[PDB]
Amino acid sequence: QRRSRSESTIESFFARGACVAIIEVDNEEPAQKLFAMWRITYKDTVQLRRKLEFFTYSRFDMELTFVVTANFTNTNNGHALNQVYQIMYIPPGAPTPKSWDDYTWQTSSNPSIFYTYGAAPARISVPYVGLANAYSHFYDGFAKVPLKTDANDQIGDSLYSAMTVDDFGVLAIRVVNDHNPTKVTSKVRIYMKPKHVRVWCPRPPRAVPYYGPGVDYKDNLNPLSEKGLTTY
Amino acid sequence: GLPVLNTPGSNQYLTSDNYQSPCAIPEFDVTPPIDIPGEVKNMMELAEIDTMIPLNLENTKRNTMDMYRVTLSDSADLSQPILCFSLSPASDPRLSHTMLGEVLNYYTHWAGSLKFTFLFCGSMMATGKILVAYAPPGAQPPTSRKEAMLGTHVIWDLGLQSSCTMVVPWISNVTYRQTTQDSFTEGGYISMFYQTRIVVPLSTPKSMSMLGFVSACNDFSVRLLRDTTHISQSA
Amino acid sequence: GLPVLNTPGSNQYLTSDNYQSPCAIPEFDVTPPIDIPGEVKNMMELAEIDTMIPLNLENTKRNTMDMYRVTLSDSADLSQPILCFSLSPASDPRLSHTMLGEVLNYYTHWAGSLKFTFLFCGSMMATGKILVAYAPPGAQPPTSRKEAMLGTHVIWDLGLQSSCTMVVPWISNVTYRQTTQDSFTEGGYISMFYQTRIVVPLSTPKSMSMLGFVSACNDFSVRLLRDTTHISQSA
Amino acid sequence: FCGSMMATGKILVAYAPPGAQPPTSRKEAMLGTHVIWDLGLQSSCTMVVPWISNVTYRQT
Amino acid sequence: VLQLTIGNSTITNSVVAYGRWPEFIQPTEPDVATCRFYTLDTVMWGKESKGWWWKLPDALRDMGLFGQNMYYHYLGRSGYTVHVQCNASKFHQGALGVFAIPEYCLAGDSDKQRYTSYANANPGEKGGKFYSQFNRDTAVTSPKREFCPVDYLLGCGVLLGNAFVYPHQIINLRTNNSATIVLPYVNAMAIDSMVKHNNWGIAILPLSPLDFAQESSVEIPITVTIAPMCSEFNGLRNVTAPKFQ
Ligand SMILES: CCCCCCCCCCCCC/C=C/[C@H](O)[C@H](N)CO
Repeated sequence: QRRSRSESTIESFFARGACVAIIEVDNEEPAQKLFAMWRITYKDTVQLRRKLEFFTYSRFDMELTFVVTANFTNTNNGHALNQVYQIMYIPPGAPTPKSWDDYTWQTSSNPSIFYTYGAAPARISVPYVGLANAYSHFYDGFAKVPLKTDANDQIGDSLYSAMTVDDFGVLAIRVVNDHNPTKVTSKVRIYMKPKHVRVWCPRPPRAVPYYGPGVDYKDNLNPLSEKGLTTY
Repeated sequence: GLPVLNTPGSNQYLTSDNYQSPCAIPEFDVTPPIDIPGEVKNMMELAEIDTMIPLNLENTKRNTMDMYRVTLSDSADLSQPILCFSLSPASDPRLSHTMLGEVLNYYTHWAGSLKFTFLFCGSMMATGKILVAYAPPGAQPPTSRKEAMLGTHVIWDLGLQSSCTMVVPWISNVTYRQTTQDSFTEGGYISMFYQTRIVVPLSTPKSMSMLGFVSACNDFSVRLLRDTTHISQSA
Repeated sequence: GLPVLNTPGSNQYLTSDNYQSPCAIPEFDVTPPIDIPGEVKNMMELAEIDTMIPLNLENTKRNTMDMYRVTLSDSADLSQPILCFSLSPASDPRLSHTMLGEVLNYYTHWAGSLKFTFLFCGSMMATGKILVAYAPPGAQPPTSRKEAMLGTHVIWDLGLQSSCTMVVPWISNVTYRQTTQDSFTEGGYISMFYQTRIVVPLSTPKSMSMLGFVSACNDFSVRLLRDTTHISQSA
Repeated sequence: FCGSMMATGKILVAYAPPGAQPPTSRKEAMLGTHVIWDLGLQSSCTMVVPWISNVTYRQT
Repeated sequence: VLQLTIGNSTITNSVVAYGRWPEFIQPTEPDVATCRFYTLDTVMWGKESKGWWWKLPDALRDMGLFGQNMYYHYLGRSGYTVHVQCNASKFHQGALGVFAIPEYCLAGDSDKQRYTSYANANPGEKGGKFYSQFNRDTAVTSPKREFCPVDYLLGCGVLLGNAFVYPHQIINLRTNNSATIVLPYVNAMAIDSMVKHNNWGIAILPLSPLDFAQESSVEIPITVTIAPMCSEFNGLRNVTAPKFQ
């Protein structure tokens, strides 16, 4: 035995940064997208989702990297000075911005990153922030149980396999700069890298296209292709 | 000189970072500290302090001094509860604005046992028994004494002791609960009932008021600092 | 301060780099782990697990429960093969979507011995011998028992043992084969033939079904992680 | 069991201590003491009824 | 193979899921009232049967004192011992795959996502049944809000063939007539609510179709017997009464 399995380890399997979200933030004269709130999850994309759903439970420290790409929108010769983007983390319960100049942007206790355009992509790390002892990719249950004494069925009605409505909060991204006379549109791509990963209860990989945050399937349910029984 | 490689994240300002910075006033002779009474080393020390609960939040009683008083009486309906509130120490209106709740609303997660102290402020000639019950979540919220009896509970004799301490132990599926209304991290319910009655003699007030206080125990802990929703600024 | 020289590559984001980054939530009391059953330390552990093979992929049988069943019978033509498939554990349709193939399709290179377990699911009154053969690449794919005989092979008596393990050892010119169809890293062929026949008595089903399972051995290894082609997202 | 060697089956033999309804269904007899007996494997099954009584001696 | 005695119930290869035996972590532990084999309602395996599925501990919600403890207490944990019995003659042929899936989330029948109701998601001891194809619900006015498992997709968008990654046992009528799986407590928490969360899912699939001699229609019984093991509950309060309709 001289061939090794260093690259098949769980840490190596997730050691790549996967894009999990693309957020559009526009700066223009203040129906608008001057600030964008994105709920944190890996299920907006399939690749990392499929890799993680190889297992039932996980525990990993995350690393987020933000790549910002700005462009003009129908500019004739209108130009702009280098922009600064504010990415504020809003955990469940904290107030959420209602405008791009709201008081919530003060970031007194909410962590925030101020990224200057043209610099290196903004990278930070997060520890395991799970309420339980491990993350639950699959939850075979509800959060509310409808009881006999409930006045109406909606009291106990809950989404299947949904644990909490506000899983880990949102990221609110704005352009701190005031509006230039010409519109500037930017895309922030968030790349998520698990680290120190531990996994439990392996599961078969998804074989059909994802349909929503659950195991629901709707279309393209015939994956295997035609092949002769005795054809090599 | 020394070859270096600029890693991603360079030239960013993270408000939670811990980096050394140049001093704008070097060689400054700072005033030495003194032993001022009341030094605080942790924020949970404040939460451990009992503070009165706005138990009554009716339209004509909230945002007054009557919102801290719960009326007890000998003429009350012994079948109905005295007071009832969910065990949400940061989202429940009766607990959110308490000192404990104020400290919690700066954090996303909380875990620990609570302590509710109920003080009877009637006459010394008034006597009675009160059943104070905590029901862990999962079942119907106790609407009767026969139900609240089945959960954790304590009987409080008004004549003997004017204050009762109902300790709610930490019993949770998750290691930490959220400081926001969530049916998955629901904490339970707290209810109060008349065990026997309030009995008063003649020439005594037949209606009295009780006060409620809430505190955190030494096992209490919070996690993931955040911004409170209580304070806002017009922009 | 310290003179430094910015080397090429500065201010780049390589998604496979391993650099330290600032913590956005410092002094966070992470929930401690517990001993959850089923911990996985390597992805090849999953590949070592035997999983059923969609051996039959006809137009009217694929993407159903009939694609895992291969029909055996006493009336079958003893000269023709039962099943035949190339030893491509990541590109062959019958092996690509197996757990082994799913793990391989995340890597560019693979090397190791395979293990095919064939299970007979007929009556206990049915008996027969099956010749399971592996032919290393280079020659004609065995179209007859006289040819498959010449390669590696095992005889499986249905009556005695209901399952047979055909181990395909690692025999390759290269140290690693590609997980993609390539005639230079071709792995070989697997074929099955009737050694004698299936013999059944009266009042017994004359047609039966066999199942196939594929697994990796302890010598198995993969290299050069990549993105799988199985999962796609509409953009 | 005195059938053919080609006959197979499972039999649930249950003892129910007194006090409740006499089991009229398998779902009830299941709740008391019981044993499952595979006819094909063993042709004889021994259901032992342990001594469980309020009194030290019962009347005949 | 050998005697299997738990509490007051005895059953005449057995696989331990993930190689872990059920174990304990003041939790209320009924050593006898709950540690015993409860027999579920027998199902009938035919030539046109697609499969069956049950959810644990939901299947034992009305089984003796185990259900009473489950409903009275707030949060409880329990391992299980599942025993599937299917006796057939030497002239019968077939194979059953019995899979114990942790967190066996299933797919719905409507375009709305995660819209399955609690009543339908918790069938109890009767369980449910897989289907050959995916039947989309068309009753917009009164959606059924029920699962639509697919046999070859395992009801979760994965291939049936890879389901053997889960703890499994194959009842092949030619060699064995019973299967036994010992499941420990598997969850992200040391203890969790049982009324709202199901820890395990038992799926029985006819890998090879049933057949007997040259008979057109043949059906044989399958009986599932589940023994809670090392079950402990905590958070005693008034009884929970779920709305099953
Ligand atoms: C500006 C600073 C940014 C701070 C960002 C903190 C966000 C915290 C989110 C951490 C975990 C998100 C992703 C991991 C959880 C998975 O979705 C689990 N499987 C949950 O089901």
